[PDB]
Amino acid sequence: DIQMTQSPSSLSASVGDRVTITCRASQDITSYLAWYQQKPGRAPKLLIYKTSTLQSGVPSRFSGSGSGTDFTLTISSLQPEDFATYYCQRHDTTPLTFGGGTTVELKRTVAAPSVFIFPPSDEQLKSGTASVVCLLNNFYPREAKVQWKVDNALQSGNSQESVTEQDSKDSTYSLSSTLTLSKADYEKHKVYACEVTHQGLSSPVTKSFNRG
Amino acid sequence: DIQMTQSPSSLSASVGDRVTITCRASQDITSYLAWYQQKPGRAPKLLIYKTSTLQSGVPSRFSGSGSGTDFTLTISSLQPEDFATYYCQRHDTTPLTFGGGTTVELKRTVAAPSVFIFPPSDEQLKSGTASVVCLLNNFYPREAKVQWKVDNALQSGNSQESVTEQDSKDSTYSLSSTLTLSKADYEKHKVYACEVTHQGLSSPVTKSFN
Amino acid sequence: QVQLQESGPGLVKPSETLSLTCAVSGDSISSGNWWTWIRQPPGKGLEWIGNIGGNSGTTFYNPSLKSRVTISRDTSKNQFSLKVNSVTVADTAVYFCARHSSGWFSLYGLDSWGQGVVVTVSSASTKGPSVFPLAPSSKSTSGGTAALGCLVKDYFPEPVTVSWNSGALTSGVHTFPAVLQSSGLYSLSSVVTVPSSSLGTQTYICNVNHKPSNTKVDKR
Amino acid sequence: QVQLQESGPGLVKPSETLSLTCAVSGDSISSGNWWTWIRQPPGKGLEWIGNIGGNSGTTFYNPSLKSRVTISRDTSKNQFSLKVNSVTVADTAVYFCARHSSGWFSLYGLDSWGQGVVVTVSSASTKGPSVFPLAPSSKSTSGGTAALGCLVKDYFPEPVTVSWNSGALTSGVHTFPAVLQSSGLYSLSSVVTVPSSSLGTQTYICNVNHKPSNTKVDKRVEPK
Amino acid sequence: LQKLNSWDVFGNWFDL
Amino acid sequence: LQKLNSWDVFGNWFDL
Repeated sequence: DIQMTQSPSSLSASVGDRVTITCRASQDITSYLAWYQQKPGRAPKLLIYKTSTLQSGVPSRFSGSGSGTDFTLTISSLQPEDFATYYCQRHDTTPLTFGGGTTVELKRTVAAPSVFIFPPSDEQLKSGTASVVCLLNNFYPREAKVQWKVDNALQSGNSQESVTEQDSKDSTYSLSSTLTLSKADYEKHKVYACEVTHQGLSSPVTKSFNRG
Repeated sequence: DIQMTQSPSSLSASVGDRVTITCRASQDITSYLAWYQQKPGRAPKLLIYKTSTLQSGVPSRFSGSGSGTDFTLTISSLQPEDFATYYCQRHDTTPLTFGGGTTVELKRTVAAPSVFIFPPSDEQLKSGTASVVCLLNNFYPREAKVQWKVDNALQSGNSQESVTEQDSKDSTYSLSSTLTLSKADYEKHKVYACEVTHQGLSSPVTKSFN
Repeated sequence: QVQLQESGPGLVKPSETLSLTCAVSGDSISSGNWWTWIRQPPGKGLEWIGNIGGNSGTTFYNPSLKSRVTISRDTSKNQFSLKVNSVTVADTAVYFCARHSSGWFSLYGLDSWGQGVVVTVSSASTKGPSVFPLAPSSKSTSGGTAALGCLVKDYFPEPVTVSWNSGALTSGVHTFPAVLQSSGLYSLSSVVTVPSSSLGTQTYICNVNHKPSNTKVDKR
Repeated sequence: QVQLQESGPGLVKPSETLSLTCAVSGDSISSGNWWTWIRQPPGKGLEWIGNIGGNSGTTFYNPSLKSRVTISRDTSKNQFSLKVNSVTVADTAVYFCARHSSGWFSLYGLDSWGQGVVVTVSSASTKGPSVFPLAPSSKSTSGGTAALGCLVKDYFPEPVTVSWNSGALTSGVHTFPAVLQSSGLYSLSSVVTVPSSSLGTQTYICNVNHKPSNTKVDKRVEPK
Repeated sequence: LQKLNSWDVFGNWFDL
Repeated sequence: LQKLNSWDVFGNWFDL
């Protein structure tokens, strides 16, 4: 029923900046709103209840505000251990819906990706499948576009892709794009290419190989 | 996991006869047992609780007795409306298991059954099925054995029978058994017999057609 | 002055979830009474399924079914509910909802019941009955009298009502219990014994009514 | 002062009944707290399922699931349970159980959570992982750095742990999340960046462990 | 835990 | 389908 939206869906800021997240409902809920912090793969941590009442043990730099259908979670002097996903929750009457969530990054210098392509293995080919893997190592920001061209044929719906979280040290990401085919289709073509477009690339970077 | 049992599973007595049904529990339940009366097709009627506390509005002739793992429901001067199935229930701790139930009859003169046999109709024959019906009308006691014989061939598993209640007027029973076969297996044979064995028959009685 | 009323689907399929409701009037759900659910398969005794405290909120079930049963309560609508998940064919029964009255520290008995609600579990669909006459013969004429009837066969689900000549004929009729055949459908027979001379002046017609299919048949 | 711990099957089949339990220590089940069940699909946000009062016994559910959900409680064992009947594949997620603190007339927040429990709904059977080498070459050489890896494909259920050189190599490794292929089987890749000179001198082996099937495999990764 | 005890009946008899 | 109200948050606070 109730609809809780958070904004921005994700933002990036450096340590020391004053950060602010917004959470809006679809109907009045007085001063009953709860904020949570969630580290990767971990359970949430109750930060705030009753709009701005800070849970015991939470740092002072966390502050809540707002009333009705427009709430605000502000972090003064953002710290490294604050990069996480933040959710809001209606806590007055059912169905105590959670917001969409807001992820917080660590803004960093733009780093172009290192592009690597791997042809299918001989063991896998013996098994009837061909998986061409394309890698993009350590790159910031997270927005990167990968394309698959087989004999200059734009591909679609035959590839899966997976990305990692911010590396704890260099605050860069890494992307993997595996193109899976039948050993028949794979051997029916010559040149396979992995074209990348990223903010740190003045022109698209292709990493291709011939089947022969 | 109490395993409550009742005895007798069924009995017959006429108006005026005092009756005594027993209920047994595999473990002790102090004096916490409840008795219910259930008419055919009606929800039970709470009769007794606390081993012998009569529910308000229940006739005085209903009485309870016992303790621990043995109890007794006694009906002095049984009345006509007291025909029913009676259950005992543990009502102190889970799972409040019900008993198996005891049915009460109305004894009456041992009447012989009016045995009829009905062949399949012209319509059902057009439908490709052959259901031969054998009727037993107004008889007593309720026990009756019916066996189908297609050309001296006893049947088993391919026929079903259903019995009626004690008619509210003459306290007799009625049984209907239907043997259903494909019209192929039917028209092949020519003689079909319905064998009835009953307490009032020295030897089985056969009723057949062509 | 208590009054309970069952409601819910009279037919579910195997493996689906069965849900039934019991409205209460004349008393409050939030009270010391333990509201109970009872089922009785066709042709068998009573089986205690489970109860729930109107105020404590705690539930108790039959150990043979605790994994599939769920009882709830609704204080506003004066109702309580039952849910039987992953239902099987062997669950066809009449489901009663009753009020298990309570003393100060011990329980009494179920002094208020509902008329019940029939709920069949089968994969078959609704079907109208095929009516066939069961005519008399030399074997169905014990000197005097003459027995006839109608074989209402191949229909689903129960029940079916049968009347003779619009209900005018009533003496000597015996309608037998329907049998659930291996085909999943039902079939019964309704006979009536009458004088053999009545065949020449009176007419005999059986009127079958199977409302689940909105069917009305008449077959001499 | 309060610690919750989930427990139950981490794998159920579609249409079956899921049963989970949450043990509580340091406080009483029968109290003014509202014991709540939360779930979060892989890579998605939180979804409040339902809660239950320790003493009132009444329950509240998500209107999009009230028909399939059932919350219960067990005072003696300091536990409360959740049952999800007629499950579907789209219910695979991490199921949290938390304590929804309450005031006199105003709820508060979920201040104590359990670590969570992963539960998958899938028809596929437990299938050990196939490991294939992603060998370094001139194609996977940008600058003086060379990249290699291992392709862990066609396996079920999650998870799989991948180390390099028997846990000796940890710098520069990037193991990617697994994607559930149309075949109902997962698939991931674990790569490692090393100086181009190391290819001719050093040996590299990825160690995969998939205990759901008691599978332990090691794969050398060699050029050409 | 089958339980069901007289005190649970007492609890089922009182509510706020 | 009633909604949680302050009385439900109080009645369950100390009871049974």
